Amino acid sequence: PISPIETVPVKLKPGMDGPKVKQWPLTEEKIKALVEICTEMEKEGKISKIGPENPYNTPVFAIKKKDSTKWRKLVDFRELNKRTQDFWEVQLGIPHPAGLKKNKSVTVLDVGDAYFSVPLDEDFRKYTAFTIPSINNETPGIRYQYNVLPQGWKGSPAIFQSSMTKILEPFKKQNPDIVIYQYMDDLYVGSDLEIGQHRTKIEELRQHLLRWGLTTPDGYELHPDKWTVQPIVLPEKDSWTVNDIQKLVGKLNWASQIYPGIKVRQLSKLLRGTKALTEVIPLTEEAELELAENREILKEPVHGVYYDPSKDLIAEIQKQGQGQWTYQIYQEPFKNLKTGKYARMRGAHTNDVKQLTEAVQKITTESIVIWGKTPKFKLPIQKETWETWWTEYWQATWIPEWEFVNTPPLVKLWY
Amino acid sequence: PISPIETVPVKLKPGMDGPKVKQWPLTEEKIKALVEICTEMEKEGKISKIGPENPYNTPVFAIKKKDSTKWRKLVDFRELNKRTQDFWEVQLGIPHPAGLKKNKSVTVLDVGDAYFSVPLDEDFRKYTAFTIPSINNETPGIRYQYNVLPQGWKGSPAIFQSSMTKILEPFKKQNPDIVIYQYMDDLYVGSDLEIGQHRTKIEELRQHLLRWGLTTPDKKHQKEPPFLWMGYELHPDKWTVQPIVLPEKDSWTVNDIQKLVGKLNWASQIYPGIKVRQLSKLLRGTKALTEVIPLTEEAELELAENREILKEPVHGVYYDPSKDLIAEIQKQGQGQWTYQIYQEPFKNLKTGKYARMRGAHTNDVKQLTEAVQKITTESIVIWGKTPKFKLPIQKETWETWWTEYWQATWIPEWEFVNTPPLVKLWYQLEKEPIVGAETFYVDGAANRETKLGKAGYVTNKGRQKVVPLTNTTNQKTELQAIYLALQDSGLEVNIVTDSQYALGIIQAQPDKSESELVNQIIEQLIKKEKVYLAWVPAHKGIGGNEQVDKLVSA
Repeated sequence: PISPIETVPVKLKPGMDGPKVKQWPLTEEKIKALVEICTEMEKEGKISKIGPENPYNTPVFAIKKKDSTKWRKLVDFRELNKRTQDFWEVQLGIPHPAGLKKNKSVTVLDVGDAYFSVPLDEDFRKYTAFTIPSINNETPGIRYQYNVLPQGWKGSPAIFQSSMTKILEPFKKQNPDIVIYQYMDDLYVGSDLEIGQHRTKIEELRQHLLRWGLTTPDGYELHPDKWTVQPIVLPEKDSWTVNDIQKLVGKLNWASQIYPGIKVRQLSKLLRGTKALTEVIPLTEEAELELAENREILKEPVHGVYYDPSKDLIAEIQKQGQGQWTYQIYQEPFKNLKTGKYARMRGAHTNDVKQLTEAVQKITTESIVIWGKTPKFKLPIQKETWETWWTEYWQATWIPEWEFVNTPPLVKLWY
Repeated sequence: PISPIETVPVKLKPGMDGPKVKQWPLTEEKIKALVEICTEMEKEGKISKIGPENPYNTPVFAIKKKDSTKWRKLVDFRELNKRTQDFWEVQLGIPHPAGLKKNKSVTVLDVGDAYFSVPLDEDFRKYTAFTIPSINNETPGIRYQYNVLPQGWKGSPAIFQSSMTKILEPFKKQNPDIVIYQYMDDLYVGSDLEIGQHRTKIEELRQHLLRWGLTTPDKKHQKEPPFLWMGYELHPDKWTVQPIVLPEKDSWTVNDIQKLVGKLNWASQIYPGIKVRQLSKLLRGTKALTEVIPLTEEAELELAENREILKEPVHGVYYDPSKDLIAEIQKQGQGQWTYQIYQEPFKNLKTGKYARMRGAHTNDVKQLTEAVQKITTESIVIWGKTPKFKLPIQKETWETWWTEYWQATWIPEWEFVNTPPLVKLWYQLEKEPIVGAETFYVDGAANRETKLGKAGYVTNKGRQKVVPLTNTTNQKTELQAIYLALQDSGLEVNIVTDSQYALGIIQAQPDKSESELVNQIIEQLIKKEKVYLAWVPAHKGIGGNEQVDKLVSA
């Protein structure tokens, strides 16, 4: 009640205005639940109804369905996050726990509930505006702006990074061989071994957080040891057809873009002519010498490749297989950092988008644990297609950046 | 003399000041007729007598007749609107009747002078200022400024809804059983009650409103079977749209086209395929409302095309949540698609037709797939749910494309329906080559300098060919070549190319296309038995591309 120095001043990036994204339609089950969630948030004084004088808007939706836990409201703050200023320091200079990727097990616990305590700068609150829709536009629309720190917001974990270290300090003292990383709403907790104690030490941290005032939901098992890289594999054709040598030499030319530690020559010299595709042409004594340089410099990591914290990570995915899916992560083209595979279509039912979505998340979490950031995705799907379904299969607290591509790797680059 | 309703605060666009436009002199009787209407509004408390201490202004014009055949006022807020802050005028569209239920009873109130009854932020009123032009140029013009929501203004529509919801809310909590819908001057009140206890609640609402300053006149629907709501005619069992008629004239003004633009926006939210693009382009120049603007060839056709769509009546039934939603789709020529969403068999809720340009080269089932989505989304908007789909394509036919296409795809719960226009994959490229079949090592190129170029094959059996083309590009030449291979070849042929660009366009299995050449190739493909398109790089030791793609190419 003195001089208003209780809330931290947050402004938007220079020149830029606040998000005016539009709200996409939601199912009855979804709006229903959102209405509930907000009215309580409304009573709890966390959010506050606004009129039309607030030009801004961000989209909202909920995420948990069937026989699992209760509905979790999620706001897509991507735009705002891009529009909000980055805060001088704290996470910069001194950052990421490069040991996190090596743990036998890692557990992710949502702690967004913790933001709901801290109030938000009165001036900034308008930019958190969101609207709950109505079936066939029955109710004009329920408008609300957050009064406290918003979950998916990027500004929140920063402001609270101080409060959170405070909260984490005893556990990170009492448990030294336990690595804990905070990424936005999630707390990535990981330890070197399940003596049996891992799952316990988690439930222990849950209790502790529950004690100090953090209501962690009424637990995802990650094991970053099995995370292996998926390299490029060459066919073992028994000196077969020309076509083979074509499907081979084409693939190798693409691979030279990554590394010239391979040669085109002798196999390209075996291509010299016009001999029909279906001709079982035998491999010469000079072309086997070319396969000794090819296969060698293929199952091995590239040169000049380092993670540069200033650049954005990009991810590209490919539908390589009825069950399989392949992916790559880099910052500068062909300068790859990780290349993997996802084949959980034998486990989860045969639906593509679901597979894609599940994979997007798998890759992103995988990205966080490794570099502590989300990648800009290049999605092998049509805009309108993805836009009408991903939410029905989304389960993470965050939502990465995405683009839509018309797929060019014609050589079937991996397998 | 102020209304109890709290006023929504309004600020301008940041760093931007208010409207300072000169008032253009109208006719003597037009001027005298303005004072007549405004002297009315001062007493009514809608405007206020303002002095020359105010720096802002706005144009005042006068149309002749439209409601009860006598004089009416009109203010040009165009400038002010640009300077006025933005609002959340987006409501995600306009509601649709097939997204309504059977209400034992129903009543529609017309909110009369709704805008002129909701108050304006004192801290803005000075911007809505207008000087009445003088007939006797000896007497200075009487300045005024609105105190209530102006008819032409930007915020007026958004704010009113806001004011309304707040006024409506208390009754709606005390009555969670009553459906109350609103849009502009319209106000739908449906119920479960019988006429005895229904006409009651209506009076209670008309009274509640009265308390807040809003008025609903004697001529309310009084529970008459045909209801006029939002340009629709709601009959007890079905609904039909109220016929949309557009103005027909040779001499058009800025005002009347603005009007036509407005009226077309109404309609688009009811009818598919309505554009404003060309007509609105004529509006862009800040010309006074009465200056005559000539229509373009673009606008004139747009007018005809719209009027044509409207020359097609639409009706339907109401929604029954108890029953499942089914949407059926059909294929038509020119990439035209049609859908009907129903509850009971031939009783359709909504019907429409999809048409969308998915690029220059396009596939058929790629279009179908886009259709489902357009419907899905749109039905979710209208009903809060996705429909059971009835699709004209074999289960095995779709199964083969999602496993064959590179981009991810999905179509919800669907069932096969047998209607004549069937969709399929006309052809199927082989995964591996054909034995002994002629293998055409193809090529094509051109120089921008000459604008001309060569194209043609050279097979394994020795055969060759080449043709010099007139107006073509380096890539279009590479396409023409594969056609050659395709035509001058045995039903089972293998082809080879250095163009990634080309390899894909065929790989994507198009049904039709924009550029004739592709269309030509499709024909060949449909006619062939087993085709195999391979790929190999360009300017290095590639088999045919060493002999065909030879330097100084012309």
